Amino acid sequence: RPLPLADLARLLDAVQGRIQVASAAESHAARLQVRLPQLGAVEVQVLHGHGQLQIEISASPGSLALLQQARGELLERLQRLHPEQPVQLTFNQQ
Repeated sequence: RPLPLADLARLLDAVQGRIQVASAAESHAARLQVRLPQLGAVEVQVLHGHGQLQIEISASPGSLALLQQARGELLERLQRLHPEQPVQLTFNQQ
């Protein structure tokens, strides 16, 4: 299972905002809470390290299950979003 498009879309847009904040910031890290239309409130955290860019999504238990079912699609779109380094995608509970 793929995520609902409107959720993928908002998520991708959010992750990319955080990537930009984290580039130009001392902590090399950025985070934001996002409402996904059906998946609810989600936290996006990114950490910009030298051999990799780490992205962690934190969500409710059921939203999580949807993310994990869609982990392959999600990794792959996030990677194409940031071709400069390998992306490492992880999930967390709210």
